[PDB]
Amino acid sequence: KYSIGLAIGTNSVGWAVITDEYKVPSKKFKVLGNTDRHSIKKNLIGALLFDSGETAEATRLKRTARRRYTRRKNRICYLQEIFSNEMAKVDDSFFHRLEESFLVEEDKKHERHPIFGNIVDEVAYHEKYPTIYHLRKKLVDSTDKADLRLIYLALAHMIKFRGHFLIEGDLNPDNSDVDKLFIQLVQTYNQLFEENPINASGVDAKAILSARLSKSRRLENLIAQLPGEKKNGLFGNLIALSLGLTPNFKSNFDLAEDAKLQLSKDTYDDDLDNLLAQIGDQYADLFLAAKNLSDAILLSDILRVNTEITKAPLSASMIKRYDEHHQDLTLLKALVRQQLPEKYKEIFFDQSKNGYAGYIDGGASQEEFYKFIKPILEKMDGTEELLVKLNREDLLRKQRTFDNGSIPHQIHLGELHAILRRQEDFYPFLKDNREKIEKILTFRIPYYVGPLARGNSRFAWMTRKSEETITPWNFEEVVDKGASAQSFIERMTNFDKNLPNEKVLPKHSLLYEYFTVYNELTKVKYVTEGMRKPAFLSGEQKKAIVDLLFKTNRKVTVKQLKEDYFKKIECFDSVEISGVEDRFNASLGTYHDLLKIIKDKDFLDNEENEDILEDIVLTLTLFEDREMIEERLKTYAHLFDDKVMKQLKRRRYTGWGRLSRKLINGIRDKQSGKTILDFLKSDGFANRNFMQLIHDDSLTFKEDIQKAQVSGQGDSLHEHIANLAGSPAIKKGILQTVKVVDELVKVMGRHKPENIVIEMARNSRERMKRIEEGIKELGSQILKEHPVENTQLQNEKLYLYYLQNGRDMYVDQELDINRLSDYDVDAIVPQSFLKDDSIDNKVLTRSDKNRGKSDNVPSEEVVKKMKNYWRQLLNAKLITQRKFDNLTKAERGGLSELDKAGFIKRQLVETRQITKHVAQILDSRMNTKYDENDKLIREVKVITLKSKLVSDFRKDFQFYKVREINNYHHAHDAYLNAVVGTALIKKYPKLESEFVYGDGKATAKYFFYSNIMNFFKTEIKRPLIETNGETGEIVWDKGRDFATVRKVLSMPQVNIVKKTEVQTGGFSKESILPKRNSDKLIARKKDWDPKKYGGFDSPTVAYSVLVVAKVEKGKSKKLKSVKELLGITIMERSSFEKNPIDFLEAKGYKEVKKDLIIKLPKYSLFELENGRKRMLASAGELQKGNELALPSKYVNFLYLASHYEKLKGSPEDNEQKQLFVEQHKHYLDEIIEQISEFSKRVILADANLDKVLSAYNKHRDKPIREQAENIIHLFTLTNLGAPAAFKYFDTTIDRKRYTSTKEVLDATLIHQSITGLYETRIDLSQ
RNA sequence: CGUGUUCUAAUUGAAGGUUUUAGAGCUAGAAAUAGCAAGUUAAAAUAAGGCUAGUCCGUUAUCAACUUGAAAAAGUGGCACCGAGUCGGUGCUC
DNA sequence: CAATACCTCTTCAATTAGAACACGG
DNA sequence: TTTAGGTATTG
Repeated sequence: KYSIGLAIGTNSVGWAVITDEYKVPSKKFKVLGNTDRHSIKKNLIGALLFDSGETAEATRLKRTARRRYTRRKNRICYLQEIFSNEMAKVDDSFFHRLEESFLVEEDKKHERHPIFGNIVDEVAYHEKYPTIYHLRKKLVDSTDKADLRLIYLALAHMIKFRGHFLIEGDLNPDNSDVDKLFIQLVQTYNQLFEENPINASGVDAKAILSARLSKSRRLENLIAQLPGEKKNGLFGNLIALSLGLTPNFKSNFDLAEDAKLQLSKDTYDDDLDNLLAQIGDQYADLFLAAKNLSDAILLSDILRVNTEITKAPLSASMIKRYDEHHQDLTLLKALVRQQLPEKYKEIFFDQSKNGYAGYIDGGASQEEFYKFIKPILEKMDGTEELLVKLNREDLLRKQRTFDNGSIPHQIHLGELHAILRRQEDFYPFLKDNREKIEKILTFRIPYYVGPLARGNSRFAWMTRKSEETITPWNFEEVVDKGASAQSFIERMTNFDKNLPNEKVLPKHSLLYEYFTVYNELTKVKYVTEGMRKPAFLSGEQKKAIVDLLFKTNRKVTVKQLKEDYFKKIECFDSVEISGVEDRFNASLGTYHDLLKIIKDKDFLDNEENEDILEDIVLTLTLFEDREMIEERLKTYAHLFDDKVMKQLKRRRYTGWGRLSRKLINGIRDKQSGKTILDFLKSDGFANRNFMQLIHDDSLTFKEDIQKAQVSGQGDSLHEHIANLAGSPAIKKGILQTVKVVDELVKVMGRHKPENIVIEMARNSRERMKRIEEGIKELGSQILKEHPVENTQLQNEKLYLYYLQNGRDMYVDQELDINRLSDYDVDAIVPQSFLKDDSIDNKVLTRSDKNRGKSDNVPSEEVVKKMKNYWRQLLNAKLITQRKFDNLTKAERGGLSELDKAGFIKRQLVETRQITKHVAQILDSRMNTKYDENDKLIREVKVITLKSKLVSDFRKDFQFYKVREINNYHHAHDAYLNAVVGTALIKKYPKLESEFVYGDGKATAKYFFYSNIMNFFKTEIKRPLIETNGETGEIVWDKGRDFATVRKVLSMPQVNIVKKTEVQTGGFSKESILPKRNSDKLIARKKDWDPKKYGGFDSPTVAYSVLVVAKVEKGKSKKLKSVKELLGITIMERSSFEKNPIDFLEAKGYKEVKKDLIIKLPKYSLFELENGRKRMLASAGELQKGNELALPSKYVNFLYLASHYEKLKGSPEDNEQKQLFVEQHKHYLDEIIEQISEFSKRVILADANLDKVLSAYNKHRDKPIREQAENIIHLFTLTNLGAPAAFKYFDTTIDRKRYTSTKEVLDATLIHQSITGLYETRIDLSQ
């Protein structure tokens, strides 16, 4: 006789229970435990809060990291295992010192000095070769045998930090001189293209190409010197290509299909080559000439140093950085001595202040130290060039800085190679292992290979040819690499909804194509002059149509049918076709795709070869990497010409279908012995449809399927709640709410509800890049003209201006950067139709009156001027298809009366699909009973509501919701949603299809919805009491019921249950604190004394436990008795459970009482004394446990007082509210007294409270809007949970935390329900 | 069907940061002190660590209590009424 | 004791897959 | 992107 309404949010879940007259019931419960009480009475409405659920994204980037960090450790491992024999010969302990290089001299086992043991020599190496990049030049240059331990020393370093694989190819650093290389291209292109010459013109190609200027520009700067060549003309692309780019010369050679080329991209050498043959072999020389330049320029940025001396340029730049520090370090210090020597300690000796002494020795970034000395360099004189260097960002470079990592790995490998080549003569073992050693630097598992697991990884999927250990060297052979690649993908791709078991067919499969075609053809009707009835296409006719027309054309069209087949074959001079649009919707595209590739039409037609064409496409869809693609294209390799095969690889396919293969031809109807495809070709008689067939009872197809949906019988609840497409947090809630219902029903005597009413409610650097790119494609200097910062664009009217590129969207005029305030944000589509605050639906222009009518999308006039302008933006990606299409809409007829009706509806019916399964799951769990007909006995209605019913209802009925005041409102919001949705479908059963779960003309529809919520009101002239005119049933009573709502709303006691959740996650703050004399510090590794070595700190605690036990005090070690809290940290927790006592004793608690220990999750609740209540938060601290049941009038009063966004109300009413603000303006004192009395009673943090009071007291003069909003601020001290910062108008009130758990220890412990209804109460004295 | 954004799940890379150690500091001066020279680099751990010993796994999800289960998860607590500062009383069942 | 006041690893690359959602045709 | 438990500091 009751109904349950619930609110499901990210962090909260609101529930309620309602009588037959919208009252809320009031039951007396039991209370297990030792306390005197044996029952308590509580209301039937409330909310269960919790911590927001957390996504796996951080955890995965950890998952990734750990797999990542160790592999790098492994590379440093293979060098040693290569080296071990020859290193012991040379040195016994070199490797041992390195492993133990970290340990303290006292704990050091071998000689402290890693490289040579001796103190004297190590000093020597460090001063001939002071930075490891001074050593890296030597052994790529020197032709004199060198100490092996220096050689390994070089090698690991490159391997440990190796360079990025963004670019894959081979680099011959014979490319140092760009000018020479470029000029050589001018030559070979002239020879190729005698007719139109190029003249070199003495461009500082090295100078032009070399420069930092943006990549697109340089090719422009180069073509600005040429005498009159087009940018995109053949030369231009080539030039553009060497510089990293993906130009296109398809337009100069008019290839039918676009021919795009990246040197960097893996698919280049063939790609040009696959292309190159197609333009003649002659050019091929031209591109290589281009690559050779690319190599010389490509590396240009790492070193501008003359190539000619050095075969190891990259390392050389670092030596250069070192020198350019030194003299600028002498000259700075020297200059400071020359001027302002007095302030010289701060700059160098003192770490704290960002001084150079800070820079080397303190936590001072390169950007933190450059902006410290900025005044000083400027203040100083004789420093002028120095200034220039810094502005360049070159002032005092360090060898490791954030940027490196635009160093490709192929010079780090360029330099590994030089060393081996250099010294393999001295040492035979290198030539034996040069390949291995290079392979260590070279080798990266691909993504599709996955973790090299052996059956123990939830994550990994690879499969093994040989079970021997995998080493970079043996890799291809051990891993079933291709097969593994098909495994990568076949776990993230779909299964048929109809058939769970069969994995979905790829999109470009011929069979889907013979299915789509034969299906769209099944319902073609045709008529001619002679016939009585227009009739279906016959089986003979369809096959004839598919074979002739479709197999001959990509697209088959209506008059292709009329004249090509009927006239040619059936000779109907003229015909009428009912079935189709201008052309058939499907096409036999894949059939056509192939015909071009292999040119054997009968082959495609032949049935026997048909499983090849699906295992061609399943392999062509399935794979990304062209080398990978080849492997399974060998299996069918024998038949085709070699020339085709090369062609075959290129046309890769994408996307996947929804239909399987046993469907389309998989299953056979028993009586008719035909599969759907069979059915589709030749069904009739009548030509049945896929949909039809799947519901033809006469047919077995529905029946057979029936088993398929059933198999596995669904899955248990979280197994299902964790597969719904949505927020991780939202799913957590979805679960929690059902755990509420099964109680609320359990509570209501296991009596199922009449109605269950559900609601759900609804970047800093992202803005920077999108603009960054957009201007670049646009090429405007507007970004240059005015620059801005990454922290600035959370303000739209600023941010919008940039996407619009400083021009009026509706006006074609430039914009005032400074006075954005005068201008107006305009939402393209009016808010009344839809509520959109997105960058997608907003625009900024001076006046929002130039778009057009208030009541429509931007006017035809607006589109005409700037439709074109809107294209530059879309291409720039400065706007979007959603943003664009609406903007251009008006020429689409804009918003029809049909459109408007649609928006007004969607405000009220929830179409959000995440809120659907949730609705569905309730119905399924709730209604299990089955009637004699297959039909379902729906005994609980489910209802989904949009927020706007309830949110508006408070606005129009004096039920205002103030979020800040109490955590209660989340619970009122079920109640309202309960009675709203119950009373709705008691007046309009017709809407039950829309509002409840289970199976032009618009203008009126607009009316039907807009006024739907009228009936509650007395005047809009409505009768007080509502009814169903059909059933003669009462639904509403304006007088009695409204009063009831107020009675429910202001109820003093609501159930508010912070979920007790055990803490999880990282053990402690990731930061590694320096060695300290503290027992707080945690030893980073099991041997490493943090007093000695440093450690972590700040461990989080998965749950605390009360030990009532004894410890010894004093020399006597007398055993006293304690009862304290011991938090068990998350490192510790695993250890605890194996045995607590042994673990507990270890801490030193003695004669621990085994039975007494009680696990306490974070957020546990104790009520001590006055009814002041507290939630555990950490072992040492507790949280505000109390809620404020503010009498409503104060709740109502404030909402108006804050006066949010001024007033949105209808004008006459606004007068009505205001007097009451100041009739009851004295209420403000009432509120403070309410906080003031309560704060004294429960919050119990007086030291602050006087402080708070005073702020209000001296601000009595200030207006209510000011004072009024702020009192709302002041609620923050009050609120359930943990202290945070807050202020009155300018006065900031710091928090007061609760610093020990002692006061809990002889107090009541409350273990409540998932609802707060059932409790068990524990008086802690013992 | 086409397209596009957004968000989620997985995999495989790069660059910094941090932490002890190694880069013979000197000149005075009994000393705290005070004069100047030096600084740019490397090694190593990078969740403690687990057994299934992999170039594997190690921060998501799920969690009142009590009886019971390995775990999953099943089982446990009268009703009415009048009233309201976090549930208080009444009558009834019991 | 419990009042104040500081601290909290970061920023980039590449590849697949699928909902969900909103424009067009 | 800011909270809200851990840390040692000062009165």
